[PDB]
Amino acid sequence: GVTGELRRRADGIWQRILAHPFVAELYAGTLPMEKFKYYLLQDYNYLVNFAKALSLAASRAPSVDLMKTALELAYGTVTGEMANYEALLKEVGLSLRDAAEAEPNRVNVSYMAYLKSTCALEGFYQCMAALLPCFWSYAEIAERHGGKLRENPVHVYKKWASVYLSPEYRGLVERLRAVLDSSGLSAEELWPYFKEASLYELEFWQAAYEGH
Amino acid sequence: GVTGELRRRADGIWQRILAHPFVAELYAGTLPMEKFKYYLLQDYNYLVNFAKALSLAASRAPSVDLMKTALELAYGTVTGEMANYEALLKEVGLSLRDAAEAEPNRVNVSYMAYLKSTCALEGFYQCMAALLPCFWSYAEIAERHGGKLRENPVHVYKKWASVYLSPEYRGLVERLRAVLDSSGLSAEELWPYFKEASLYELEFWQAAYEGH
Amino acid sequence: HHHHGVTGELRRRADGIWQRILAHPFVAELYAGTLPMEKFKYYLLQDYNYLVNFAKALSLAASRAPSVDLMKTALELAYGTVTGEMANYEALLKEVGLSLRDAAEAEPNRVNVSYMAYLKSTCALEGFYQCMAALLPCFWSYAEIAERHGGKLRENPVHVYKKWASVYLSPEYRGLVERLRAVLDSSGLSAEELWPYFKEASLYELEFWQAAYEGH
Amino acid sequence: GVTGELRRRADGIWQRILAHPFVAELYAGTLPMEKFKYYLLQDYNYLVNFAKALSLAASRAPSVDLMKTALELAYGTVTGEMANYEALLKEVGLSLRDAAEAEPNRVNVSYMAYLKSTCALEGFYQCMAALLPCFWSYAEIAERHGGKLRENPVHVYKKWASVYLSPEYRGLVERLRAVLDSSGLSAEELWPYFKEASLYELEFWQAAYEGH
Repeated sequence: GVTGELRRRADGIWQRILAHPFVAELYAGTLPMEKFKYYLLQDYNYLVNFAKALSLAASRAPSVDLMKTALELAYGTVTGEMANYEALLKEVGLSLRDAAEAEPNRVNVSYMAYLKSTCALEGFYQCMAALLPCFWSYAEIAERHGGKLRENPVHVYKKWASVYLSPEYRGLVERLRAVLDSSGLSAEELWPYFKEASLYELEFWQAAYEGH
Repeated sequence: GVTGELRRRADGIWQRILAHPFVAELYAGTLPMEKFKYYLLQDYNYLVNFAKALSLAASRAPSVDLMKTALELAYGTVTGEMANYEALLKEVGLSLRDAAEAEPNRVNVSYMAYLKSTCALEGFYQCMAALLPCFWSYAEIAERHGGKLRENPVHVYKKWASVYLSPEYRGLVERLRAVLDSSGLSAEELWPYFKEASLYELEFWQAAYEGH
Repeated sequence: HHHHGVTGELRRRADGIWQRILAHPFVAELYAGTLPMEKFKYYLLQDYNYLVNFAKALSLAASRAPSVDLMKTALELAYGTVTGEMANYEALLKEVGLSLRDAAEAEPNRVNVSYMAYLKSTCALEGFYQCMAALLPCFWSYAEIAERHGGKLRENPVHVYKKWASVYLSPEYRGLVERLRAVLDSSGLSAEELWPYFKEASLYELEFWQAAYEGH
Repeated sequence: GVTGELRRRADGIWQRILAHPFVAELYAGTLPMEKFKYYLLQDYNYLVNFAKALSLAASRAPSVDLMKTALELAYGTVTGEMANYEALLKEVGLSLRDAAEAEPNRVNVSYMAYLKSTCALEGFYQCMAALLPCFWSYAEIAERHGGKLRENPVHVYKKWASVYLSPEYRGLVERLRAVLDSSGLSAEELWPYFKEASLYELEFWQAAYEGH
């Protein structure tokens, strides 16, 4: 399971993600609302460009199926996940306009740039390995801090996490992993793109915690 | 009404499409099944690259909304048209394997090449005007020869046409026109792409009629 | 520097198409000096669009070469196409009484547009060695056309037709084809995997000639 | 024209570049050689990927003459520059092999990601706006600190700086400014690319000065 190896080598960085202040405070309920709003504003850009990345990926899939895979997921992002992002802005008192006018921070610009760049120039499975840390990490975060939600008194925060605990989102991650494993490529010639995304995620959280 | 102008200038071509032997025979019921099978083989792979084309388009839309459209106009081709076709193959006695192994003819390769090329290097709205004749022309064909379906004794043929008579497909063609009509650009600065696509549409039908 | 392997297989499988190219009247008549000047003039006008888009194709190829040396190679071919080859192209036009402006304004025919579309599409979305398989027929076929009809130039009375053909006979041009052969031959990709790209371009080459011979 | 506006709006970030210690110390001859050596190692990745960016730009130039400019620049980066870079590495006891094996830092990867992404998906004049800060800033860095080279005792440091002082290098900048100024596009709608690049340049100097 090549995907498993990618995860093992990444552990060092991932373990620092899973134990990150922002994530811990969010699930517990201690995260200040201003940190959570700032993070929500930054997520618009994350989300749009991630849709683009998946489109680029889908545009050059070896098979039809693998295209459908990336295209439905690309579609899921600007309608499915999007509507959920809007309901979370409203709860907090923000809008799509605010988010659209929200200025992306450094890690945001760089990470999105990295994904798009990668999905426009590299091999499909290689662009998939770059997109894996996003879906998977959020899953495992929910798996580790999912228990703290019971005591969490902020409704918005509990509604945010719920997605990642859902068997529809987990089921999503199960398929993406299954794809990279079924390709027929060595894990060492796939890590560079998995690693960089992992480190970026770890840099993403930190920027929302600092608020810069 | 820019889209309307594009259609007017194109009339010379389109009129030759709408009155094409392949199309007329199909709706009437006179089309030989071997011509229809050949045409079905060339199409499932035409629709695959059409999906890719729309993904490429989606990947670089000026706004988020326009990304949604192109991506829904994309995924919508995957659900609506592609699913119909996978059923059409079974009824006729062919498979997706046969189709996947089916060798694309000259017009097919060129027309697909033209769309992908266009959607990878040109402006969004300009790629959209290249993609319009595909959706629209099939609608207007159904509008002209829709009536002959009643007397058509070939079930597979009636099932093929049905999609293009549907208000879900008509609605799909409206969005594109709205995109192009609300864009800002002129018909003159949008026609060369609309003309090229329309010209390939006539040539693709003819390639279908002859078997090469 | 040199070849042996996959590129030869592609040539063998493409022999059917390629033999139809090598024996094509346009080419036969050009080297012989029989070709009507109007047809040559048409061909030169259609060359602008071919040349320019081929440069784009090479630029997309360069943008995703597996190595830096392979990038350098792709990049140097692109630059050349718009510098040295343009130089020769503009020079051919002047001799025939045409200008670059004429070429720029010339309306590319269907084969031209479709073929450039295929090369650009292929090079913007496929792998590097697969983009090279699409770009090889162009370089190599011209070399083999020259090798075949080269002897006829001795009796060819049309200077411009000889000047044009000279490039493809030169040791520099033949050497270039061999470097591209080397690049693909060292790729380690199979022929069966690479064929579709070599094929389609080979077919466009046959049609690009025929389109020039017909006048559209 | 428009390029001058971009420069004025970017003056805040650009003045922080122009006064940056690394640069100050380099032209002065104060810069520790280890820092210079680090910077040279990081340049390989800068140089290679900037060539890719210029190739992507070329692939979609609105005119043929603009295509020639991108290509010659791209070819220049990989022919003339490279020769000079290798010659600069040899004087410092380093080799191209060393550079190739050097691990690009975060700013480096993120910056090259941004240019490649921008150049593989955005408009041509927008790509040029992303690539302009690189050329122009080095010209203005040299214009600022050029006087200090007279007393600078480190040969390699002077050899490096000479390029940016040369009339050929300035003429190139003027041509690139020309290309933009005459594009008919707005400074306001061309700034978000010229801005981010300017910020990455500032982050590139500072990373080299810190060695990490």
